[PDB]
Amino acid sequence: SHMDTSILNLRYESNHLIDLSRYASKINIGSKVNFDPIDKNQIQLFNLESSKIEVILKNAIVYNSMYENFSTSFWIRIPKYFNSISLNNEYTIINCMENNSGWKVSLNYGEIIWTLQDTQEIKQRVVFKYSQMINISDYINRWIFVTITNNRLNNSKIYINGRLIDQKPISNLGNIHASNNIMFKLDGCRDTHRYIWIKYFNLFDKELNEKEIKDLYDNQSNSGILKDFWGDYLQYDKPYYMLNLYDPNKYVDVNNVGIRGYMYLKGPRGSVMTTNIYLNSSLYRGTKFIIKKYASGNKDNIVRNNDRVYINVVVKNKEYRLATNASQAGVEKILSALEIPDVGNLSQVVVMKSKNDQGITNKCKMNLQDNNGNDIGFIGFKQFNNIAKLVASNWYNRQTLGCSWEFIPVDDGWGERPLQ
Repeated sequence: SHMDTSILNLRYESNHLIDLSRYASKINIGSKVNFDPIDKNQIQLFNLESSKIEVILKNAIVYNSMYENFSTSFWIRIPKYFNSISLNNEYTIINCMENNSGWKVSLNYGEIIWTLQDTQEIKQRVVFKYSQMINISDYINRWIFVTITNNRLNNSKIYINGRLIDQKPISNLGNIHASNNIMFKLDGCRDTHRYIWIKYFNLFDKELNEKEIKDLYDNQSNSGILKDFWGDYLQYDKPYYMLNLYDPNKYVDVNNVGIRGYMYLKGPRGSVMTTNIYLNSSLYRGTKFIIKKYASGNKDNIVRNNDRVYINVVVKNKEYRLATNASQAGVEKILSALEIPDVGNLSQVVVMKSKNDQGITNKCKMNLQDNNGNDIGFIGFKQFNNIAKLVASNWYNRQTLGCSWEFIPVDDGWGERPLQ
């Protein structure tokens, strides 16, 4: 029933970053652009002149109008601001301004900004602002879906993860004559170590509606592959610190290895800080988990939705197996960290599931099964005489955030120094 409204669809395909739209606009990649080795649609731009991508627009789609509606969408991952040199330093990242008219995306401390300017210097801005004084952020250093829409008779709107954040009137702007090119480059950034990650840039020749935006968000989320906390693909054989979303100020520890010990949650996490710049919960706490292949026949190390795996727990630089004896009384089966040669017939197979909904991105569930494939239940926790022990429980399966987890690898955009 439809029309392709995407007039620029920038994707990595067949070994190159290209425009997939009918216009096939030309792409000039600079010499210091980094691509993620696992997902080549993920592009890293540094604070360097050669870290840039320029799109040469076909003339038919250069914006020069008093009336035409248009939108843009992309994903971005912005490292934590670390130093006061980033306060009050708006810097352009996606530039389609020519002679002070056009559009641009810029960033500032805790901000993503869209600016429109007409040929008579009338401007409007729409702004997403996120805090760095917050225990756990949905936004700092995590993949964010941005969508900006513009209706020349009323409002410009910015959406984040499919949700409307800010809307401002633009009907007083006259002719907007944008650039013949789009420059993806950090422009005016005083922090020499600043960078961004970006992916899936699109332009559209209409004002996208809410349904269209949510569909783009769901589609581009790649729900077939599980994600880590930052929004990158979850991997096998990669150590992760654990976050339980129900109890986000607690971390995972072990009270003795073996079948008479147990895994548990304890807190508080403690804080990471730079005065006036950030104050957040420490993320590099507790015993690391490593996801191990069991049933998957894919020969990459990406964790897919519904993969059956084992979970190893790292204690003193040695791996143990997360397991339980499902015969123990009561619905909740307490998890222990076992010597791998000693697991025997104990329950240890975990079904990994992505959980995509309207809350924080990148949630994962872990359904423990016995050796006949019967569900023992989702991994969460249960308070036993004031100790929050990790359990597998079919109580979750009949119905929450107690059984929702995120996997946090060390990342330079977070900047925390592990204690050990």
